[PDB]
Amino acid sequence: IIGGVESIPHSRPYMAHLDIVTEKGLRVICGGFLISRQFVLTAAHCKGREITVILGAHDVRKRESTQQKIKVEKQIIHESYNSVPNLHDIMLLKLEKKVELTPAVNVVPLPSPSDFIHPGAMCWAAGWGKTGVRDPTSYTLREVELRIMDEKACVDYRYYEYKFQVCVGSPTTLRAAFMGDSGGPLLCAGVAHGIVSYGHPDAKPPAIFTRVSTYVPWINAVIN
Amino acid sequence: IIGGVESIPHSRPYMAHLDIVTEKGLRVICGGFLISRQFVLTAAHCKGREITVILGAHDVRKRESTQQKIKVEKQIIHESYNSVPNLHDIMLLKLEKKVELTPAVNVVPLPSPSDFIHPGAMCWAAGWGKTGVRDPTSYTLREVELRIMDEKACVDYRYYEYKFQVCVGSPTTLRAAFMGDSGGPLLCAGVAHGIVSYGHPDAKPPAIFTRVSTYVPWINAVIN
Repeated sequence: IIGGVESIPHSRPYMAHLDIVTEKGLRVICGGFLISRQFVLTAAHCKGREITVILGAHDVRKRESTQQKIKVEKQIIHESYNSVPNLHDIMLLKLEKKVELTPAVNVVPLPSPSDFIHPGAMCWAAGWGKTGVRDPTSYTLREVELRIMDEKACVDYRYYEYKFQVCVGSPTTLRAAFMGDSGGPLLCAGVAHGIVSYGHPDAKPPAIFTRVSTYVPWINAVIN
Repeated sequence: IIGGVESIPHSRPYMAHLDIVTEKGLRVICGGFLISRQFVLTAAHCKGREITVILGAHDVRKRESTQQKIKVEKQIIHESYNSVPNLHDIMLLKLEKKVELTPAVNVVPLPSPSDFIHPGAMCWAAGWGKTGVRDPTSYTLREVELRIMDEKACVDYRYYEYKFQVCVGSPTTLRAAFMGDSGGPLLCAGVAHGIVSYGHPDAKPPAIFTRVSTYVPWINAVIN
């Protein structure tokens, strides 16, 4: 997270820190969010060989008595995730067990498929990702308040796809999600409306977030 | 380390685990070895923006009683280290503090400048690097027994420069130091004869270690 603040420990109890081993045996991180006692949402680009999910954390370098460390049974990738347009960057993780729902480890609400988030809202993104374009990932959870943009802010001024994707972040501040933040939530009035997906190599706003609203029907179909 | 075993915990008190922030804000590892209370030996390729040395470790993901975490003040890379021949791949770390010498944290002898290692000596290499070509780095120290080769084994069968470099490992075994083991000791007869420098991308033996003997007169002029 670029430009933001240290979170209050345990105040975002849905937050999932992902330890991923990639196919070529690289340890990589991603974020994610707990939406049921068994399912973590994250970004399909956070695919690996093996994933361990750490829940209940603040500082993942420390062996905090709230933490719950579970392995992933399944990685369920959106069946239309192309890996060039970056489109449909959403994945469900099935956990090996159910979590114990506790004050420090609990679920986040998802929208209704009718809920769309407007341009001009100010939302919160959180993660253990890089705090700079050349600064390393964070061992403690960080947070940043970001503004939902118009489609014009990412289209004719870049890239996109609006039904599926949110355009987030005003080029008037270096506030961003970055590397290692991926698959983290975007919260808007406490609801998971976005997933950190991608942006500019230089972290310059705006960035692209998957639009949770759209995929709620996919999410329910797989989970149920 | 590929094809080795866990070490017995704390049994190699010279061993340093290096935690490196690269100039692009990436966290990498290397190995290294304690030669005096203020200086650690390692590879020149293990250069970074910022180096944290952990002594007294076995499992670097636990906060073990024996550990001393110290920052590096200076990185002194050999004055003729090029970055194509990969020659002169040796670096001194000047520590911020002097270390406290304990049962778990103490120094390894250096050869005398007249002490060459022969072809056919049996030596030990230790590290926290990858345990296979596609397998992740190791959280606990591993070690492997390696066989010092004749020049022929790395020249007409590949690469080399004999005065400054050792060929290590028979093509009879897949035993190897790999990614993350860089900058670790090659122990022959009590004494640190080698530093893990480089090899083949398949990690197929033989590999190349810096010949410590040759660099002693440099080491003493820098430290002393």
